[PDB]
Amino acid sequence: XSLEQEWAKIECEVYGKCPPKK
Repeated sequence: XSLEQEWAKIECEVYGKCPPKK
């Protein structure tokens, strides 16, 4: 892994940062 994966999951837990997904 979990390189990106536990932090991907932080951005997508919307504060409006991941390429848009929830």
